[PDB]
Amino acid sequence: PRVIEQTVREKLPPGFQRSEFLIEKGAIDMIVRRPEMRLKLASILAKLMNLPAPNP
Amino acid sequence: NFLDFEQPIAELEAKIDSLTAVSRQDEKLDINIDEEVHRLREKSVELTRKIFADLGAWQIAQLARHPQRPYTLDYVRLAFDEFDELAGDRAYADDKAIVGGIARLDGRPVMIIGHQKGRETKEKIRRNFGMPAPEGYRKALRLMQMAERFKMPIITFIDTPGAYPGVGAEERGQSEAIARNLREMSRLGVPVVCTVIGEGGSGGALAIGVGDKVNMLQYSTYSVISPEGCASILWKSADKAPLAAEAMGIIAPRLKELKLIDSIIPEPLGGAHRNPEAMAASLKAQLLADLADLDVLSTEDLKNRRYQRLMSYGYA
Amino acid sequence: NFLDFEQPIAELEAKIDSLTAVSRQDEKLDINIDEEVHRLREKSVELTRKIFADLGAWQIAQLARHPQRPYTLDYVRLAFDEFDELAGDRAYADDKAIVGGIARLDGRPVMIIGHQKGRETKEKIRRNFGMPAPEGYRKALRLMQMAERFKMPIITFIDTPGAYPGVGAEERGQSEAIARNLREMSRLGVPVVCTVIGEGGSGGALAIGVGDKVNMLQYSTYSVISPEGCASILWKSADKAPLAAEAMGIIAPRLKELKLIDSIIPEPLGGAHRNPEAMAASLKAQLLADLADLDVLSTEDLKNRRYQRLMSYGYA
Amino acid sequence: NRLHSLLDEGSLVELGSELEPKDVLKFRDSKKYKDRLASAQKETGEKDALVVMKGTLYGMPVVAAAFEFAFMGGSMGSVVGARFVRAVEQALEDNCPLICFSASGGARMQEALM
Ligand SMILES: CC(=O)SCCNC(=O)CCNC(=O)[C@H](O)C(C)(C)COP(=O)(O)OP(=O)(O)OC[C@H]1O[C@@H](n2cnc3c(N)ncnc32)[C@H](O)[C@@H]1OP(=O)(O)O
Repeated sequence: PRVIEQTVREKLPPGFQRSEFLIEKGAIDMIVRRPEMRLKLASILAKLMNLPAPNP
Repeated sequence: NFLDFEQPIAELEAKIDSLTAVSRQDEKLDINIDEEVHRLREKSVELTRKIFADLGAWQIAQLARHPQRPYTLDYVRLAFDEFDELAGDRAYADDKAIVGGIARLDGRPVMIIGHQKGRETKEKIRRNFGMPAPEGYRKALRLMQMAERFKMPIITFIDTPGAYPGVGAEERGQSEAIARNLREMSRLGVPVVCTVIGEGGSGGALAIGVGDKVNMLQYSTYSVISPEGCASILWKSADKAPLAAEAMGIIAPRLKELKLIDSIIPEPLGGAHRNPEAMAASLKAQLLADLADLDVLSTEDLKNRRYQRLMSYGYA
Repeated sequence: NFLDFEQPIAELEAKIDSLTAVSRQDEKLDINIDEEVHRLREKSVELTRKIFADLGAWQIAQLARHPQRPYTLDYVRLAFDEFDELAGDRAYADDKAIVGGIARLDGRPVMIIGHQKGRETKEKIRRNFGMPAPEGYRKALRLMQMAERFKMPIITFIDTPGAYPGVGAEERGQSEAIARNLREMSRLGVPVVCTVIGEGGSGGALAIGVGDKVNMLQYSTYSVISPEGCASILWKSADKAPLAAEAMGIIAPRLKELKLIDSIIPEPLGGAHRNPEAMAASLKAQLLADLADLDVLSTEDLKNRRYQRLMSYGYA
Repeated sequence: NRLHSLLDEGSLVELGSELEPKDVLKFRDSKKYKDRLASAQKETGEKDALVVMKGTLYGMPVVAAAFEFAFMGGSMGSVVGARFVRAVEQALEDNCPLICFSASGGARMQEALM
């Protein structure tokens, strides 16, 4: 952000380059918090690999 | 919030709902609620049956856009499970008018893509009343490619008034994005099943609707142009829209008899808004039955069959 | 418009050019122009040889960004022919900082992609001083795919200060676009040859520079970060930029001896701006020689060799 | 710690652990690159930014990797890329998804173009 600040010599948009902002701008798929991360990754990998879902 | 022709049913429902509250409202009133509620419900059911015995293409359009009706999110919640929403077009933004994601159905993961309108006015504003910007179509292309990669079935929904005719949509290659969608979806190696929940059409909705199977609801319309637009163009008047709707044949039986779809999904009496759960059950059963037989086909033979059905399009 | 250390040559050229006009300037002066012009040219050549005998990494950087130097358009005009410019990214815009197109070379059509800076200040503003927005990189991806489709060779140029660090570039998936470029270009079935004309680097320029061959000019720099940025980061001061340039080894011999490139293309004495035609001839000969041997390889073996050379990257 | 949190205990298998920073450029910054290399190596207790561990997730084999940001901004060295390629090779020869968690301040300048 400092490089962009010195380049455009202006103010960055509020919440610049934040996951909330970058999922608005479509470059980010989903926002997942760390405690849920293990189960979410297991579920997504099981579905994509077409494997049976993990038992929780 | 009801339509014009729903006044006999509307009046009685302002009295049935109160009786539950009147059971303990005030003054120690716990009247013989049960029998009166049952009689009023019988009367309301008979009136609804009599009213919806008479149906019209305009009435069909009104029910298709009744401002209370299951959208894609409702059908996903009440017919699917384990839905993980994927967003982002990778290019410019994530337009809310298209909702896509990956979910499991009877142990088989599926890709669900469909438009979403919104219940409250604020949600309708936020979702642009279901009008997809081109970036949404690019997102749908990306999701379809991802589903194609990992041998995954694709089931999509079509509930949108029309592709958004905005400044930004035209500035950002609207036609280009729709064409790019329509080219790749004819090369997918997995079955594609689509439903016409709500009101859908206008050609733009076809970017997620070229597949082996097509199904329609009982009170849904699928037209090349909007009936109001068709009236304002051809009849030189907006108020002749019901006449244009009658002439076109946007109603479900007309589009069924034209051999353009597979079958009409029935609705609960009173339309889908009266019992959305029964509608969801019917939709789940129909989609499961449709997905059952299609999965037998191999990818090469599936693409060849799709191409032959693609050639089957048109009268000539 | 000359640099700081070019003052002895600059003064004499303000007198050589006039003598052509003085041949018929006024007052019936048609002096013995020929011998004086030849003597002044001899003196200027000797001074230029003495000045450029002593060379420095900063001087290397200054010559790499001398505000008179052949860009991609100049090399295309003076070394290629039948150039048809293709524009459009299909997505949002056609950023001017990248110029791409299809041209014929010795009867063999080629795909030419490279950055362009601009001579006048207005052109430099219009082209963003050669800083590519992500849509330009998407355009380059599309052109490379098109060249891959019709069994066409690809030759690209790298003359850019760095990927544009703007608000719009970051908003529109700069890193995503560069990654998408860098993934596909490792799957092309045709040879990829790149040159480091002008000043190029900053990593972003590598999105069109991962191929079987890499070549550099004699007075060109190819660094991971800009020398001024490297100074301002590591040395905590901008004015120590020449020290950072000396330490890094951005000069052509340093990057040649590190086994990162194939060969250094020599320049006409006085640098490329003095005789751009001879520089174009040298570049044409080098690219023709490089393209000659590479075309023998078959597409599968070519991709395998590229993958093995891809593994050859890095010290470990 | 991230690998431990994700991968199941009793299955952690580090891959490509023999690779270590083998500087070849001899960069001359304000400080010698060896100074920062040694400082980071002795502080983080790890050879490079990337850490590789083939594990198992809920009965499904999986490969994992993560960047230690404290290693000079988690910059990608040649060891990092080679270890990533090793994980990819393990996934290809032993069919399993690969996961990498990104944390890096940028490319390692002192390794230059490499
Ligand atoms: C061109 C390139 O790819 S490298 C250019 C540098 N990186 C960038 O321009 C992108 C981001 N720039 C940054 O400065 C940071 O990464 C930011 C914006 C994320 C800020 O994160 P910060 O919390 O400020 O981290 P910071 O930059 O201090 O990184 C911590 C350490 O890693 C070092 N570091 C980070 N990236 C690099 C790198 N590419 N090369 C060398 N050292 C690096 C820093 O020098 C710093 O060391 P120090 O604390 O001992 O002085």
